[PDB]
Amino acid sequence: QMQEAEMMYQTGMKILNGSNKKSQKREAYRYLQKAASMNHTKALERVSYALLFGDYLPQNIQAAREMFEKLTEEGSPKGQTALGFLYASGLGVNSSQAKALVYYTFGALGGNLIAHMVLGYRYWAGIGVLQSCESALTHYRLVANHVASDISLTGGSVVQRIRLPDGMAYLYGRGVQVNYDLALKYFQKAAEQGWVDGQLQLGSMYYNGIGVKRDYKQALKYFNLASQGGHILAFYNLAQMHASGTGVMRSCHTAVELFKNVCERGRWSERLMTAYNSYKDGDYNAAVIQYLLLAEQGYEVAQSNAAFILDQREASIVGENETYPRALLHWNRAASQGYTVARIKLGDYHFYGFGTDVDYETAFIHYRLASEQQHSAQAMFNLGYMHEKGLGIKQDIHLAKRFYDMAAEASPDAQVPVFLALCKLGVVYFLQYIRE
Amino acid sequence: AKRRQMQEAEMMYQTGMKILNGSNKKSQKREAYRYLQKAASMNHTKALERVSYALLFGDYLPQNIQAAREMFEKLTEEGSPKGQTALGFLYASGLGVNSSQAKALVYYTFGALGGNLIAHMVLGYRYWAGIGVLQSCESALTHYRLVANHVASDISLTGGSVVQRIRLPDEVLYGRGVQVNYDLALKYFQKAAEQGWVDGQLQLGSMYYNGIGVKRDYKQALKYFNLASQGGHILAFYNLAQMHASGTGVMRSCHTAVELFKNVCERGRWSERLMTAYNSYKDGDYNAAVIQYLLLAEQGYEVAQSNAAFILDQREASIVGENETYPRALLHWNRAASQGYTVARIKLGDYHFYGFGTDVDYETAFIHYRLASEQQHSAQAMFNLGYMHEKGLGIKQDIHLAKRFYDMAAEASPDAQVPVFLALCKLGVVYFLQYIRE
Amino acid sequence: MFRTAVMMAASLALTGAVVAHAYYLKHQFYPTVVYLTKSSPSMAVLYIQAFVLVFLLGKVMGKVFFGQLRAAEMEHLLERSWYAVTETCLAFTVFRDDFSPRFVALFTLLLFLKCFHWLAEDRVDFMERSPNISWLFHCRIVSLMFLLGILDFLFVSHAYHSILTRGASVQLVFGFEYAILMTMVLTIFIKYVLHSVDLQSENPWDNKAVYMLYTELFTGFIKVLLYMAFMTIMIKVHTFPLFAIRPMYLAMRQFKKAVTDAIMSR
Amino acid sequence: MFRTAVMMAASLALTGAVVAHAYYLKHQFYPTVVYLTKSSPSMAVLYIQAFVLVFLLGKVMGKVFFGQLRAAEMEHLLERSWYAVTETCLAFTVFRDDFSPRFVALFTLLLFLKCFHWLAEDRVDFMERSPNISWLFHCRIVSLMFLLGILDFLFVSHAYHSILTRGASVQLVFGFEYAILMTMVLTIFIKYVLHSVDLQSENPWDNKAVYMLYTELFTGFIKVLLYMAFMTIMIKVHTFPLFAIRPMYLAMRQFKKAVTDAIMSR
Amino acid sequence: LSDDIPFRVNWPGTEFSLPTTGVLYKEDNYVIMTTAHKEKYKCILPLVTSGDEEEEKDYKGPNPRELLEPLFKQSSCSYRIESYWTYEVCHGKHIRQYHEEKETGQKINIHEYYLGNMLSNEIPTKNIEGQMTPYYPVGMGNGTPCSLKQNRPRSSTVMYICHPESKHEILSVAEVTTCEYEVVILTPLLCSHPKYRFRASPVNDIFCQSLPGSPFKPLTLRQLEQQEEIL
Amino acid sequence: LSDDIPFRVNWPGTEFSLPTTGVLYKEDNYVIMTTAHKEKYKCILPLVTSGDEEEEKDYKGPNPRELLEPLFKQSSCSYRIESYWTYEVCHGKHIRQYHEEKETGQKINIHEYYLGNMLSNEIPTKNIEGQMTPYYPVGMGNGTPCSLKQNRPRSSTVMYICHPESKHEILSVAEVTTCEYEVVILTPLLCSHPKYRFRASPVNDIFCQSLPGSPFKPLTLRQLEQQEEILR
Ligand SMILES: *[C@@H]1O[C@H](CO)[C@@H](O[C@@H]2O[C@H](CO)[C@@H](O[C@H]3O[C@H](CO[C@H]4O[C@H](CO[C@H]5O[C@H](CO)[C@@H](O)[C@H](O)[C@@H]5O)[C@@H](O)[C@H](O[C@H]5O[C@H](CO)[C@@H](O)[C@H](O)[C@@H]5O)[C@@H]4O)[C@@H](O[C@H]4O[C@H](CO)[C@@H](O)[C@H](O)[C@@H]4O)[C@H](O)[C@@H]3O)[C@H](O)[C@H]2NC(C)=O)[C@H](O)[C@H]1NC(C)=O
Ligand SMILES: *[C@@H]1O[C@H](CO)[C@@H](O)[C@H](O)[C@H]1NC(C)=O
Ligand SMILES: *[C@@H]1O[C@H](CO)[C@@H](O)[C@H](O)[C@H]1NC(C)=O
Ligand SMILES: *[C@@H]1O[C@H](CO)[C@@H](O)[C@H](O)[C@H]1NC(C)=O
Ligand SMILES: *[C@@H]1O[C@H](CO)[C@@H](O)[C@H](O)[C@H]1NC(C)=O
Ligand SMILES: *[C@@H]1O[C@H](CO)[C@@H](O)[C@H](O)[C@H]1NC(C)=O
Ligand SMILES: *[C@@H]1O[C@H](CO)[C@@H](O)[C@H](O)[C@H]1NC(C)=O
Repeated sequence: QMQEAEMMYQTGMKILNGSNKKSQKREAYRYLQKAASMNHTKALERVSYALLFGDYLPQNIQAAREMFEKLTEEGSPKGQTALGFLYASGLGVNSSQAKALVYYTFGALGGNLIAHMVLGYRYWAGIGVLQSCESALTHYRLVANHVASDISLTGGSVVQRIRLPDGMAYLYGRGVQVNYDLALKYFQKAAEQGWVDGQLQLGSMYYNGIGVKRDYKQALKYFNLASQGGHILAFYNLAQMHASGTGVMRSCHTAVELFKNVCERGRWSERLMTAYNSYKDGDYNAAVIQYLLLAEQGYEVAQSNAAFILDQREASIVGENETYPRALLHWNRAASQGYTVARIKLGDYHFYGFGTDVDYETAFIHYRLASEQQHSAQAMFNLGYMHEKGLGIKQDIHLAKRFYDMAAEASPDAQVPVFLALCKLGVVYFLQYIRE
Repeated sequence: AKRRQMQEAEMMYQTGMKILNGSNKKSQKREAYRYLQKAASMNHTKALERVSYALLFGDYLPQNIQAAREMFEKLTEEGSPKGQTALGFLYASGLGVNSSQAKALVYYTFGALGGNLIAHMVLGYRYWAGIGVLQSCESALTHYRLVANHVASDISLTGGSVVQRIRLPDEVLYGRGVQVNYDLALKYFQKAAEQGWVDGQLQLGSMYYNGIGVKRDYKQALKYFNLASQGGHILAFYNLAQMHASGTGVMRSCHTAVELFKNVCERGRWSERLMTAYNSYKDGDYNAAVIQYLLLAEQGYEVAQSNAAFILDQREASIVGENETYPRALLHWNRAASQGYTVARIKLGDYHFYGFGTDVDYETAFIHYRLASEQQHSAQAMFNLGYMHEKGLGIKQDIHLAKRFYDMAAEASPDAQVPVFLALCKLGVVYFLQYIRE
Repeated sequence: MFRTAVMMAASLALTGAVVAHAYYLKHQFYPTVVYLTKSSPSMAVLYIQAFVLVFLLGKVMGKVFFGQLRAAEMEHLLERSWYAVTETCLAFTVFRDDFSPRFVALFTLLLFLKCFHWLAEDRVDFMERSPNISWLFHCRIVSLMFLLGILDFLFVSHAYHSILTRGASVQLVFGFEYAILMTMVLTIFIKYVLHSVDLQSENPWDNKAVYMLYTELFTGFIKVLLYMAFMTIMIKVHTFPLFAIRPMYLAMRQFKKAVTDAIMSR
Repeated sequence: MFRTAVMMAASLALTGAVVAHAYYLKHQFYPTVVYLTKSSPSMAVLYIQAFVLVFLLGKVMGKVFFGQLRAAEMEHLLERSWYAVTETCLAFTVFRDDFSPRFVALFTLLLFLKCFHWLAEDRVDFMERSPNISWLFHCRIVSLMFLLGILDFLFVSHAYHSILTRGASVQLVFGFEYAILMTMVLTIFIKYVLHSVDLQSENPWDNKAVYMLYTELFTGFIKVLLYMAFMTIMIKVHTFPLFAIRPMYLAMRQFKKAVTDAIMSR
Repeated sequence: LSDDIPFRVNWPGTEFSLPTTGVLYKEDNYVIMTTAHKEKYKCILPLVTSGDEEEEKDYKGPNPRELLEPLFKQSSCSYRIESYWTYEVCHGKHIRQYHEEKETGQKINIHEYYLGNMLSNEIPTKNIEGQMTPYYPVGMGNGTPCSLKQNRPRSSTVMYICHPESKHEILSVAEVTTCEYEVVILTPLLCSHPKYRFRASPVNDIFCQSLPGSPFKPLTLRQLEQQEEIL
Repeated sequence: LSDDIPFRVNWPGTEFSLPTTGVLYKEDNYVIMTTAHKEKYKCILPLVTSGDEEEEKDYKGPNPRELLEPLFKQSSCSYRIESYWTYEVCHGKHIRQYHEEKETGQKINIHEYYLGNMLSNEIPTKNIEGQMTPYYPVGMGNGTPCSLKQNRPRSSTVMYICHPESKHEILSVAEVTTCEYEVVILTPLLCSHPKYRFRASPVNDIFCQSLPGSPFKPLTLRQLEQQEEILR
């Protein structure tokens, strides 16, 4: 009876690889689920990694968990990873980080790579384990080697990072990546001037002959493929010198983020686009789930996008009383990776008491760490407001006025609000002087 | 008063160093080097070596070998690491100084001990290809790793500006997907540009003269992609050689370790003197286009050992004497033969065939044409092998193996059809006439 | 006009909705305003509330300082504003100073003073032929003349200090217009004095015509000196002005109408 | 023929200069012949030389197998040549066969042969009105009728199995002109046989000559209908030739010279 | 959801008894486990609280005053480079800030200001980087007068935080009001006293038991362990 | 002059007596050498002769057939793959030349040619790859007939040159005439024999004496020796 199980799965594998249509994908997924009726493991994991995620099947978290139990009973390597993610992010089941850690480590022992990614990042930014060099480095190496081998052959598919609210650490070496960047930008300047047919004068553009600019932009996309590919080989090789002994000395803290900038690009980060696409046609239950895997995995784009989705309380899995703490968690994770807007959003979350109690001191220090390091005029003006009303710390004026002043020169678009603020500040000052 | 002379020397040298780094003009370079000469008058060492590597190489000064050696002896007595290197090069190539390989070896070893890098590369190759010393993994591995580390620590920062290996006797496991996407993008750009509105013969008349606006930044994009890709490629080669040398992943291997450290070092930054010697070959100054190639040949380039053997071949270099010009070209042909160049083995066979330099020896040239034939499948080696087979040059005469060699010369290249045609016609004509006479 | 009060109510309602539209999307004070700064449907609306607001401000001040328009100076203001509004629009693009919504409010002061300066010229020629003028008319004009003098004096003091510390910029040409704006307020001051001494005595004065002709020759000479200096300072630095030639011809005509008239008279 | 030897000796000294120029750079045998092959100027003189050699070869051929020209066919030799030599280059500039020293000959031998089939038929129309022809004339032109007939046919057999054992290529067109050169000897086949009975009989034959022209008109139509079935194969594969329409055009002209002539006689 | 509580999995064999001190290990919380190579396992997790302060903090050492006394005598101080000003911190003498005004060619103007001179059962704990961490405060004043306090000499408090990789450098600079500042100094010696040590959470240990018939620890990360030891 | 003569640098120190055996040392061909660290050295050079063959060639071992009879009796022989053919030489039994033709599905045709069957004070020397090396041949004939020489059986010679790390392989195959062949053998055994050993040129040693006030080993070379031994 096992013979008919794999044969039906072969039809779905042929239809999925041979056709990218929505109805063809749905039929192939139905055939895969029919093969998964009699516990066919390969199709069971293939229907699992779409049924819980969405955008291929209707979402059923409880059925996914109840069959993840048998999938981890057998010892499937991608059965441990996703159920550990389920226990970690609190998805339809009581959260516990230790169980999530053991399931993640056994998935990493199954030869999976998303588990290795998640273990390298959770070792790197101290989440659920001590911050450590060695095991974060070897977990990121075991993924970056595979990602390098894949991009050396297949060409390294380019994926656009879109944000939804849109040592040697200066550049991690120089040279080859820089030259790739100027090659990219000069090809970018080459294609844009070529479309220009404003000097046509009955010719040149050939009367809506689109057949030039189409393969212009496809040549541009293919050049982008080649340039990001060579960029990633460059980063991987500089990282492989920086890791072991050569060229530069032994340097952990400027190797694991160069490895991580290779592992992030990879092939796993195609779920960014199919999460962004799921966001653009309603279906808020499907983007907050595909972003949570890429958030626990270690992306800074997805940790922000998942926090932004959780911020506006459209995520239907989580309770409405527990939406903000998870949003606070993902904002805090995005803050440690150097994202600016995450720090101010953490400041506002402490400011209005979003999820936590209202406490102005942590809000002030969050606004400051956004201020002196990333030079964000928004945190400058917000901590000046924090000064001028005397919350948290003592009340005075001239600290606010200089903060509004460097809020003014820090960004060009900050001209208006610093003016209306120092206007009301001077009005208050003159009224107090008159009262004096 | 001697300290004041030293004070004025560095004051003179700094102006020349600033002028050289700030201007690329030939007149500016000559004025800066005249400042360097006046600095060298009071025996300023940084100026001594900076003018010593132009009085001998003939690139920014009128070339004068004897003054260069006369100050190279002072630079070595003082103990410079850039004076023992080029004095070793002089004692190796017999350049204005009587030749001896042992003095060259001791000078090169002390120039390596001084921390120079050209002497490190030279000793690495001469231990690699077994010239002057014993062939070994270890010494070549050390003296190539000590240069590969430096050139990667230079290219990981500065990017390692490109240079193209141009050949005088010709013109005159990582990276598949990037390459295929790059030529695919190129061919899509080119078909899009040739689609246009006839980008060549337009409506024309007196021409619109609106401006092409596409060529220079396209060449800039290609050039920076070339520089970026060669950077990444020798990054990958360094890592592959390290992992083959230390033992991680793949065990210690000697051979592909040194063959990658060698390619890493060769693609380095002293390959701008390839261009300096080629550009000194145009404008008709061979006396300085063979000295900037003799050094790059001692370092171990196969482009330089062939260009400097082609330059020594046609009797143009006027420094080396007329009675020592062919052995000094036979040596570099022999060195460029063992590095896998087709033309070098053929020209070595030609040298042993015509008795250039060495005595005439047909049987010895036979082996050279044979090795040019079977190793690399070069058509002219098959054809010349057939010619030696045809009239018994060095071996017994035979017709049928000569015919075999001519047909696989015909199959070997799409270029060789005509001369093998008139050879097989002449072979059949001589055979038919001889059978008629019998 | 009730329709003037209608479009002004519709103006504040338009800016009232965009900010509320901006406040709904971005909830905090700082990011709700920068959206108004950058995004094109938001920012193009907000200044033409400010344009009609400064029109209403200029009107409500004009009723306080002038009892009623004579329906003869309304047309004189109409063309004189229409030329100057093009001269100010051309100066903003030639200097390549870009769109910054903090300098747009600066030349809107310049045209508001220049419009009210022309109102003083069209009120002092009527006062020459005014046989029944109350003390309120004299007081409301000598208050306008004094107030315009200090504000012109305060703005050049900001300008010539800015030209020494910062350097050659758009502030230089604005203080030169303000220096020219001092020239036309000096003419009325003499004309008011020569006509105040005319009304207090019940007899015509023959020396008043000579004093008015000599002073117009004086202010005519200082008007053409300020024009020929602005040409020379603008060819050396920056680029070609290609502006302020329209009132240069009027200043040249005023020099011709004063010097050659006095040559024929004397 | 002093001018003829002048053209040959000057050209030989021209090819004698090029092979001496190439020898001076590359002193050895094999690089000399290689360098003459690649360089565009050295190839054109050898192109020019080979056209001269075949020009002398054609005249020597025209000397031996043709005793004397009747001074009315050389223009008929001229126009059909530049039909054929334009035919071959148009097919070559269509098929993207490129300039190679192995097929440029084959078009020229195609131009060579096609002229003598024209020189065959003009000699046999003069034979139709020749009252004094010796046996040496008759017995020697039949050898030329037969010998270049088979040499074309065996080269066609060399070609049509080359195209069959490789695939669709430029050799497809080659046999197709060889096919109409194959009918070209079968054109003078029937014409000699019908001439053979006219000379031996001292009386005109009415229906015999009418049936002779009827048979030759028949196969001449069938030969072109195979040739139109040749060309029409090449729309589906490769590309529109834009050539061989000129002897498409005469081909149906020969049919209309056959169908209407038979209808009038019937 | 309490990110900064660690965990570590270990493989102590077949026979093991749950510890009583520290954390409590229960029995219902066990999980049946297997890898890809058919090895059955049972992992038990403790309750993740790590609460209270029952670490038996006994310190017979003296007050935190004498540990910094060698920094007074040595007078070897570091500096700090900021955007415009340059905050020079010396311990036991005074704090100084200045900004060099380099005139073109001959002279250097100096703008030298003066922060100040120096001629309880619940320990104070401050917030740096969002985490709660104890500190020892000191107080001094009598600096240069500031006109915005109407000729009042300034005062500032100098902060002590331990870091094993610190060399008496300045982490950040802050001020709470006009002409009253706060300077944060990272000194490496004072954390050896337990109460001033950095508050690191104790590692909560999860142990995975090996059911017999399987190795004590999964066969996969054996070679993975051999894989890092050769790189 | 050439690239054959090898040199090796030596650092014995201060005291050194010039050896009177082998190469010759003369006291004018000296160079005074200063490094970067102001250490003074005295480097002596050897005379470049490397002449004669007075290596005391006395061998009491067996005949060369003794080192080859076990290679004949082992009956385990080597192969070689060519572009078209496959030359199988078997030492002591025969040499086989053939090519397999793989017909599509059922037939496998073999084109077999037979190269033969076995039913002096100066050693002759063959120039391989431009180096002179002394060999031991095996004369052999009676192969299959060759139609080129009216059905004359093929003849061949088997060529023996040692190589210390060998597996009885074939370096190259040559055909001097038609249907007369030449094959070579790289074996690790037969240059226990006195004369068929690779003629390594003697290493002319270069010594660098250390003058007083300077160490016997230069400082930069001293730490270069520990780095690669650790990196080994
Ligand atoms: C990439 O690899 C491909 C392999 O898959 C290469 O493929 C080529 O494939 C063609 C197939 O058409 C091969 O062509 C010919 O191959 C066979 C065998 O011919 C070879 O062997 C001949 C043997 O003759 C000598 O044998 C003894 C050797 O010891 C001598 O002692 C003896 O005296 C005799 O001289 C050999 O002679 C021949 O070389 C040339 O020699 C003759 C005579 O001088 C010349 O006239 C020829 O020009 C010939 O080229 C070949 O090396 C052959 O089939 C034989 O057997 C069938 C059996 O029915 C007979 O019917 C047939 O008549 C003939 O006797 C065919 O003639 C065939 O055309 C070619 O050899 C392959 N090439 C290689 C290198 O293997 C492909 O070329 C490769 N691409 C590259 C390298 O770029
Ligand atoms: C395996 O498939 C059968 C189908 O009949 C099902 O009954 C059974 O429950 C499946 N196994 C598990 C562990 O669920
Ligand atoms: C999760 O655990 C808590 C407490 O252990 C319990 O109250 C809750 O019901 C559990 N939920 C599930 C889905 O097991
Ligand atoms: C969320 O959980 C707690 C439990 O009482 C509480 O804050 C609240 O009742 C819950 N939320 C809602 C919407 O009931
Ligand atoms: C070194 O400088 C002195 C000072 O003039 C000079 O005499 C001497 O010649 C110089 N050395 C050499 C080798 O020229
Ligand atoms: C160099 O060698 C030649 C060759 O005999 C000799 O004449 C000359 O004296 C040598 N020069 C030196 C400095 O040894
Ligand atoms: C090279 O050798 C020849 C041979 O005698 C001799 O003339 C001289 O040594 C050299 N030739 C020249 C031209 O000097």
